[PDB]
Amino acid sequence: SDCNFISNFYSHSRLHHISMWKCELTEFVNTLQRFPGREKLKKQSCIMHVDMDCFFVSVGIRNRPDLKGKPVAVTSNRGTGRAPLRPGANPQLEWQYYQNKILKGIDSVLSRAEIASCSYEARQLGIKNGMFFGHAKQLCPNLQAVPYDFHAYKEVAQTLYETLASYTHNIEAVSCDEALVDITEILAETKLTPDEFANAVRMEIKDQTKCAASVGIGSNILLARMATRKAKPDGQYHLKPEEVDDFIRGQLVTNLPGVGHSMESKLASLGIKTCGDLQYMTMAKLQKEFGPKTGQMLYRFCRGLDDRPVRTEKERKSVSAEINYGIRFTQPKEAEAFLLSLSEEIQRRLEATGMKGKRLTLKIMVRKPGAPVETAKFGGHGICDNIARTVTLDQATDNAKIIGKAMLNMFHTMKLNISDMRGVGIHVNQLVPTN
DNA sequence: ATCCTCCCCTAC
DNA sequence: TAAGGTAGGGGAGGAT
Ligand SMILES: Nc1ccn([C@H]2C[C@H](O)[C@@H](COP(=O)(O)OP(=O)(O)OP(=O)(O)O)O2)c(=O)n1
Ligand SMILES: [Mg+2]
Ligand SMILES: [Mg+2]
Ligand SMILES: [Mg+2]
Ligand SMILES: [Mg+2]
Repeated sequence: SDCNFISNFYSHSRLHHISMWKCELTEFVNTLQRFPGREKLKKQSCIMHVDMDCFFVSVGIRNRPDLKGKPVAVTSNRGTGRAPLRPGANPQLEWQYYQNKILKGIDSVLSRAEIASCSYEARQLGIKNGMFFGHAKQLCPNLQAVPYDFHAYKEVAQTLYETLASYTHNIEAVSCDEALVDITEILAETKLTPDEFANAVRMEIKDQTKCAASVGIGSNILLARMATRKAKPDGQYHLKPEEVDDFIRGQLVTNLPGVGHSMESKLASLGIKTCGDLQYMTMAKLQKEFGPKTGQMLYRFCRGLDDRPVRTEKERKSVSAEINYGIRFTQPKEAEAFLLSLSEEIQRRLEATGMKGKRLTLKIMVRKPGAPVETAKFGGHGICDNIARTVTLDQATDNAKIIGKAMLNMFHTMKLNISDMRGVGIHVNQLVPTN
C-alpha cells in the first residue's frame, strides 16, 4: 500500500531526517528568544561556527573503538559494495551526464547506495560524502560500512544544541550538527580569549557526546564558516583580521557559501578560480552578469566582507513533501492513488506545524528522452526532467481531500507517460497559522 | 519600481 | 539492491 510505501520511505531516508531535525532545532532556538555553562567557567563582534566532524560516522563508532583510525562510511549497503546486475541500465551514460550537465552547467554490479558520511581516513583517499559506495570501495578496498542510526544522531544533535544553549541564546541553527554562535557578550562577561572559549566548548561537547566538534572563529559569519574548513578535523582555527586578505585570496571560489557547481562553472568561464581572481571584477560587472543580489554577494564575500547578523528567529514560508526514489507506476489509476496518499501526508505536516496553505504546487520527475528506462541506481529517478503545475485556492486549506483533488486536476493537465514518472513532490505556499 | 509567478540553485 | 529531502534565495521576464 502507497500509505505504507510513503511511511516506509521516510522511515529509511536520511535526507528526510536531517531536514526534520533542522526544522526542530530551528524551532527550539526560536523558542529560546521568547546560563549554567557561562558561570561554570566565569571562574569587536565575534562569531563562532561549531561543526561536528563526520557526524554520522562519529556517532556510529562512538562505542566501537575497533573502527577509530580506519576508513569508515555510513551507508545502506551491508558491506560487499556489490548490487544485483541491472541489464539495460547504463551507469556510464548516467555518470557522464552527471559530470557534464550536473557537475558543470565491474561497473554493472557496483553498489549505488550513497555514502552519507565518511571518516577522515577515508577522505585522505578521495572518498567524500555523496559518493556511491561501490565506487568508494574501489578507491579504498578497506572501506568499512556502517548502518544508519537515526535515533542516536537525533540524540547527539539535541545534546549539541542543549550544550551551546547553556552558554548563550545568541545562536543560529545551520543544520543538525552545525550552529553559529555570537560570542561577543560571553567574551566580555567571562574575560576569556576567543580561543580559550572555543577550546572549552569543544572539551564540553566531547565530554557529553563522545563526538568531536571543530570550531571556526572570525569577525563575521562568512569568515567563521571558512575558518572551520581549516580547523577540521578535531580542532579550532581563529582567522584574525590581519590574516583575512591573504587567507581569502587563495580560497577556491566554490568554498564561498552560496556558490555551487553552477556558479563555479560560470565563474571559470570568466577566468575565475579563486577569490583573488574574483576581486578584480567590478561590482557593476558582477551585477550585470549575475543579478543585483548575487552580484553584490560575490563582490563582498570574495573580500571577506559580510554583515548578516546571527538570525535567531526564522519564520516558516512553505511545507512540502517529495519522494523521488522508488517511483514506478504503470497505470494512471496507480499514480492518482499515490497522489491522494501524499496528500494525506501533506495534511499531517501542515497540522504538525499548525499551518494552512493557499498555493499548491505539483512537481513530477519524468524520465528524460534518450535516458535508459532501467536506472543505474536501484529505485533511482535516473536522468529526468521536471514538469510543474501551480494553482491557488480561495481559502487556505489543510484538507487532503481538497488538496488531493487539486493534485488530480493539475496532474491531468500534464502530458505524461505514466511509466516514465520517476518522482512526485507536493509544495504548499502562502501559509496562514491556525487559531 | 514593485510585485507576481515559474522556475533553478544551494546547503546540510 | 536501496530509501536521490526540504526550505529558502533569487533571477528572468512579464504585468501592474
Ligand atoms: N551528502 C550528504 C551530506 C551530509 N549528510 C549528513 C551526513 C553527515 O554526517 C551530516 C553532516 O554533514 P556535514 O556536511 O557536516 O559533513 P560531515 O559532518 O559528515 O563531515 P565534516 O566533518 O566535513 O563536516 O549530514 C548526508 O546525509 N548526505
Ligand atoms: Mg559536520
Ligand atoms: Mg546509503
Ligand atoms: Mg553539517
Ligand atoms: Mg560554496
